Amino acid sequence: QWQEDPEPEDENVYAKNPDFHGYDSDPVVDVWNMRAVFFFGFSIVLVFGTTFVAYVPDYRMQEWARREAERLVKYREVNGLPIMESNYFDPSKIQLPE
Amino acid sequence: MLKIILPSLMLLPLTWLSSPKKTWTNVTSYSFLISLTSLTLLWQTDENYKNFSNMFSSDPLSTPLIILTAWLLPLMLMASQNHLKKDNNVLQKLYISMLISLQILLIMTFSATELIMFYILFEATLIPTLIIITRWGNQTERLNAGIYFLFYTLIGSIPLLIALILIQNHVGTLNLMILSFTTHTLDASWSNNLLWLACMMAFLIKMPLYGVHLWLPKAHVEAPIAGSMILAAILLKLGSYGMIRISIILDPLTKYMAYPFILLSLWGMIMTSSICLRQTDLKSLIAYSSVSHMALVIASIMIQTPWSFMGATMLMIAHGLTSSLLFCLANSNYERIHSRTMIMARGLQMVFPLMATWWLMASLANLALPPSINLMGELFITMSLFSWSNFTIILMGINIIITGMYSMYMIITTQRGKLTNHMINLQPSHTRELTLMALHMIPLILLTTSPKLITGLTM
Amino acid sequence: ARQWQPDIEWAEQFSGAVMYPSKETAHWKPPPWNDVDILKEK
Amino acid sequence: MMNGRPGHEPLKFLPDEARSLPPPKLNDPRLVYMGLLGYCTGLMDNMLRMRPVMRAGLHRQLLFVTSFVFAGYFYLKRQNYLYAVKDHDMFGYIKLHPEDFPEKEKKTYAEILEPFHPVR
Amino acid sequence: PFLDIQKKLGISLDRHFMFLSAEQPYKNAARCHAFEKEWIECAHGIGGTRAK
Amino acid sequence: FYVREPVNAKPNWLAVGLSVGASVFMWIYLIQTHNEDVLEYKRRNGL
Amino acid sequence: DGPEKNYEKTLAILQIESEKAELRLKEQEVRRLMRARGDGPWYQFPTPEKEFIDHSPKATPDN
Amino acid sequence: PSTFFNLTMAFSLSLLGTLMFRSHLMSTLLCLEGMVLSLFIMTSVTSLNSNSMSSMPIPITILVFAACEAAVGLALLVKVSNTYGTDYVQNLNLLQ
Amino acid sequence: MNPITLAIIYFTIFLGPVITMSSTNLMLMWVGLEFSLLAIIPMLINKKNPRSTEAATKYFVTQATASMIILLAIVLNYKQLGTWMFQQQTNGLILNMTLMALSMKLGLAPFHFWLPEVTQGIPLHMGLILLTWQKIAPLSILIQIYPLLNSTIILMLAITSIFMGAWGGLNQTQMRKIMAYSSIAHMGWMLAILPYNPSLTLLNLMIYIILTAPMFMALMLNNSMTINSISLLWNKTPAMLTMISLMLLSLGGLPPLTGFLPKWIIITELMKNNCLIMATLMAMMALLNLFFYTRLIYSTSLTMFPTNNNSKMMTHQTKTKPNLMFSTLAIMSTMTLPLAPQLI
Amino acid sequence: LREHWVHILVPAGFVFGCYLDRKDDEKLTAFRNKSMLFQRELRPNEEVTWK
Amino acid sequence: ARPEPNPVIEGDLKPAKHGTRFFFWTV
Amino acid sequence: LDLIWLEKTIPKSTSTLHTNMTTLTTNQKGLIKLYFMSFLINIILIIILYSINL
Amino acid sequence: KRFFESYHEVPDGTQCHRKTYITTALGGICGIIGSAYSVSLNPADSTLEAVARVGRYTFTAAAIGAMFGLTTCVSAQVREKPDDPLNYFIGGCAGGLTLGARTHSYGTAAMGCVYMGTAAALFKIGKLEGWELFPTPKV
Repeated sequence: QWQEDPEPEDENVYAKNPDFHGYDSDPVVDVWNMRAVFFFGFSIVLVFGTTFVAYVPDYRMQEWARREAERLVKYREVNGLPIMESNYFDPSKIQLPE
Repeated sequence: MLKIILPSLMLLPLTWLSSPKKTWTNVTSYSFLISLTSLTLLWQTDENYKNFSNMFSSDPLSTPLIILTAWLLPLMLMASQNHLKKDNNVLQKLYISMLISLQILLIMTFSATELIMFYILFEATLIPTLIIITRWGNQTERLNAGIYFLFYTLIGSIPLLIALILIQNHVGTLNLMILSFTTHTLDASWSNNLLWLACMMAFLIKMPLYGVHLWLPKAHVEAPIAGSMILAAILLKLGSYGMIRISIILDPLTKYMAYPFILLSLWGMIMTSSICLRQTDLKSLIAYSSVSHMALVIASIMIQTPWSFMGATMLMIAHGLTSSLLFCLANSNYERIHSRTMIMARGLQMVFPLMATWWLMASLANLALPPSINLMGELFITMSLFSWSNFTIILMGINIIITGMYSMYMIITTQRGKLTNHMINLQPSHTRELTLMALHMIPLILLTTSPKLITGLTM
Repeated sequence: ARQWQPDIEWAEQFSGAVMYPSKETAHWKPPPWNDVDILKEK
Repeated sequence: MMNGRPGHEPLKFLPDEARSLPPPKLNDPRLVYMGLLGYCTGLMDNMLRMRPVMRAGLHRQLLFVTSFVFAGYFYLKRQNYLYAVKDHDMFGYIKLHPEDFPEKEKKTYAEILEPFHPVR
Repeated sequence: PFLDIQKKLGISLDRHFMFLSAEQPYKNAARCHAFEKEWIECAHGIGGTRAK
Repeated sequence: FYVREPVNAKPNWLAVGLSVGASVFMWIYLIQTHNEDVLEYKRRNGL
Repeated sequence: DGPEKNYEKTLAILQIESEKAELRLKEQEVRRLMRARGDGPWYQFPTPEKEFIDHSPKATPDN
Repeated sequence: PSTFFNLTMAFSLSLLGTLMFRSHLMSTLLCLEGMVLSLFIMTSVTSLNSNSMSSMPIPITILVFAACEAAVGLALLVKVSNTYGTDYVQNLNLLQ
Repeated sequence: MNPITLAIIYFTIFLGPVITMSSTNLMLMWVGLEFSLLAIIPMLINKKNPRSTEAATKYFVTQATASMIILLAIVLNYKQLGTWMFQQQTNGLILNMTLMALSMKLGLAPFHFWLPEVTQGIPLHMGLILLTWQKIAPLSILIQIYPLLNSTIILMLAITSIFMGAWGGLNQTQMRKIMAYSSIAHMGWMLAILPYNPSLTLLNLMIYIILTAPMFMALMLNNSMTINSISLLWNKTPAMLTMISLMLLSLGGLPPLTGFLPKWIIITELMKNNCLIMATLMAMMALLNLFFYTRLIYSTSLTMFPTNNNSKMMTHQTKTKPNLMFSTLAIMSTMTLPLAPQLI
Repeated sequence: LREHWVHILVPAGFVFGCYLDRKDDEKLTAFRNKSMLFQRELRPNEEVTWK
Repeated sequence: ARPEPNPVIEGDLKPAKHGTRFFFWTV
Repeated sequence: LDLIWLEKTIPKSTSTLHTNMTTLTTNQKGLIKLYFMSFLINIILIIILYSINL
Repeated sequence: KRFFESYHEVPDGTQCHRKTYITTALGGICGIIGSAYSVSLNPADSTLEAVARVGRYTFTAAAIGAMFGLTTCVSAQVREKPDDPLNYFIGGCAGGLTLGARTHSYGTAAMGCVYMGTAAALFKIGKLEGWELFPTPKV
């Protein structure tokens, strides 16, 4: 049979480095590869990101439209106009065929 | 959008130039921040799509994804630090770069104005993916899987190439903005009935439809965890993004040219959901779960009702995150167990208490538990499908019952029951494994609080 | 265990003067590596 | 195609008429690309010849980044001309043969009845 | 032709003798010389598509 | 070091000077061409 | 900076893309016309050069 | 006139020949030459009845190039019946 | 070779195409073709192995009869127009002959049998010249006469070549013949657009030359004429594994790499001219070409084939380097796509 | 920098990214104040509505 | 009689309009 | 329907179809006479293709 | 040649006789050509053996020609639809089946039916939509 290596066993990285965090075998790289991943991962993306995303203002105008409706409904109702007239593009503008 | 992209490119120089010992942290830490710059695109105070520049644009449909594409690169690089930690220090820096190029390319594809820019970048993503699957694939069959992944996409791709060059001659520019504000109404000829199929088929292939989905089960089986995450979370959704932007033209034909696919997908949803019910390989079951939950999407991007579309946008982002979570935890069992078999490894909660909580939440996301974007998504596609024909609830009703059964079976026979007597003793959970999960679900919890951001173009 | 690198048998197929051997084609044999046929005493 | 044009310079690279066109900015993204394209050629060479990839042939690296770029300015200078000739040629014809390229006037939507296919 | 190194260099090693009406030895005109001229001074400046 | 000492024991001082010197002639011609070019372009057209 | 910047930027992007589109189509029509009509600088196929026709007086008379 | 159609068909009959080997390389190299003669005869014939003396150079350039062409052809032939003891074409089937 | 002879031959092999291109008197174009035929035959038999004599004797007979057919076309024209050169008036059969003949010298379509066999018996080096500096000459003659040739035939020879090349390649395992087959295919695309936009033929050629020349100098760096031989590339020289991977996928049309442009613009030009029947079928089987390209990829890069102990010995010794041309022609080829607009 | 220069590589990308980003804005500057919706006369001491 | 020479495109070159108008190349 | 019928029809069949083509198209004697006559056939057909579409 | 063309001139589904005759000839012509290449290369052992192969290929091809012609024409009359591409598919469907039989293989009939029919259908569409094949350069 051809020459080839005998199956390599998988080490119990938890036997040495009993504080193994799963990133690398030598301990200091381990610690500094979680102290920077929990931080940049959770501490300033899930937190600062959610802060910024929460404060995006009136996203896609849906905070503006609940007022513009209110003035339009205020204006249309008091002046007696239909609240949502039934044709939008005015019929006069349209040039129908014959 | 060149901060989500240029800083990304620069990752490649960093993976190469950096120290062998410090290469992993520089890359993962920096792309976490690359995701933070990606979050700026979400600031859309107005309706107008943000056309950054001639070639690069981001509208509600692309923005929810570009952020996911940037988000997973950190995670992908964290899930593959174990396997790929047995390499020669130049095989790693290749894998890290391959993962980096995928989101560079995918970020651009999702953020591209010209449809053929989509095609060139669209079909380029196969190069990085095929290398990830074939070069590092554990099983003897990845050469085969790679072939299936390249040909099914490629044979679909050349028809789209002919179709898009065709519309450019018919209309005069493949710019998604103009094509939208211009009159392109197909004329229900026999030929157009072919054009429509040419444009949709390439997208329908990488979005596994019931007829052509055999590539995805084979590909994710032998693919390394990072490749399986990319295929399920971003790669398959490339097909959906394409169907949303391409059906702006070919407006009249899909009214009647969709029936074939719609029925293929809804019956497909049932059969794909069901075979999950008795499949021994866990990665196999998640893959067919992915086919069925993506068969719902092609049945909403074809009914074409406002709710469908954002049902689709909700589900695609949500299922993307959930599937990876499932593929990521499947890998953690695979690495300690050393086998993909579902029957072995019974009782893990007894020995891995938390991973089981992540397993439980992932399964509840997999099935439609209600305070989740996953359910909102299906609830909406379900509604429109019902509008298309009240009978649709029967088929979209057998899928819900089956989806509950396989999702819980994965929990019941993998994470409960008596412990396996003495498989190679299962070393405790690394903190990376658990975070890689937490990083998937914490965003799933946060997005469910404010679903508006991932609602699509329609709403 | 370790990504399956191809064994001798996977390699074998690529030998032979034609990949997909035919009925009579298989009867052929690979060309000499030196590009010089043993030929004959002539 | 564009050959056979009146005045064609039978073997010249870029006729002086191309002087009229603006010169390519040396930092034009393209020339900068050619630069990177070049640096990579250099780095690749070092690699195939098994030399320290980046720390070797620092003279060659320069020859490469500076040969490719040199080539660019003078090529782009031309390709730019060729494209510019194409318009000179194209636009002119549109006029000299005006009737064939008539300025049509579309009607406003108010008049155009576009069909509505109800999604329902 | 494909690479006009002849016009450029000004040399005419291959053009002087391509048609019957070209210079004949000892100024002995060849047959048909009455027409080819009339058929190529006509098609000069007018491209083929319109020399046809 | 090397039993069979490397043919490339040290740089080819010539190969440096025609590689370095050639490139510096390229630039000084290239940058010259551009500014010279700009000028003609500017004056050829009105400005 | 504002809603103003993207609206005005998007209109500028559309004008460049609209104008590029009209020209690309006109090219295809001009190129159809000059090929068949052969009345324009493109597609001017060559015929022999009159610079070689020998107009000298030939000894042979009558030609 | 018809004279030309005989020569042209001679070239086609010689064409059918070179394209249908009969186990003799020499014979082929000999058929090939039958064409060159037919081309030489036709070129000379029309040049002569067009009184186009400026072109007579060609009838001969054709022969000069054709002769060497044949020289090369025969050296290959001699090379073959030095390696296989025959000019028979069947022998030439190693490249399969 | 007495270096003098080497010079005379090489000069002829180089004066051969150049006279063809420069001259307009077709005759002078024919002798340019004739000189190429005479110059290439000596180099082909340099080893003088029994396979070689077979190669040259085939190449010569195929080349010679085609040369005679091209001359007949010139001789016939001389009678139908006193001119020594094809004109608008030329009888259609006169031009078709020139297409068939020239498609034999270039070896396209149903005349594609000689090339794979001569590419198999000649050295890797002379293989390149036989594939790329001998295609320039005939193509020049065609490109010059494009306005007059038939759109139907070219297309048929084009499509046929694409198919034959692809199908032939799938089975082949000898590299020299895989390349011979690819060349038949690419040569097909080139002749497809000749009637419509010759300028693109000259792009689909250069790119083929800038792709094939690096690919062959790669095959010979380790002088491997077998895929099994190129598969052990990982041990003999690991770096070329990366670019060999991209160049071969570039030879096939995959989109990020430079190789897509020739197929993309040829398809754009054919659709502009309305051949959306022909273009579609060509692009589809073009995809068959990538399958055999990727099968080689598998053996050489994505999977590591087992090697021989005696290889460790070849590693020890310093590997004679690949010329610089490899790099400059590997990069300009694998990635210039971002610069396509200028290229066309 | 003791081989920590690598760090700047990515940050720097952002800066050049934003720079190149501005460049595009500078290019797409037509319609600065011609957008019907936002067509206004420059207020005192303002030469650009949006920069 | 003789035919009329094709007319002559006239003017001076101006940088091409909107640049190479190839697929999505702002150029 | 999964595995065999949906793998025998689309993915596998296309695998089989072309392999047969190459086998039939690539099983060549290597003899020159055979090959050459095929050149003869071609000339004949092309002669006709021009003739009938004169 | 005025002959073959005739097939197209009269409306489909009508004058099946001429359709079948024309279709049979084309197949047969292809048979001859195909046999020729099959005999020139991969030669036979005896002249007779090869004459047989010519016959075999010619007839098989002539058959596929006939059934295609017959099925498509008849499918049309019966269906009372002359321009429904499906007609042709049924025809191509049949043609493939004949090939399958003459090769004594159900499987071939499978691929044959689908592939062949699809092709024929596309021919119908091509004619219906005025698709141009081998087009002249009009740029």
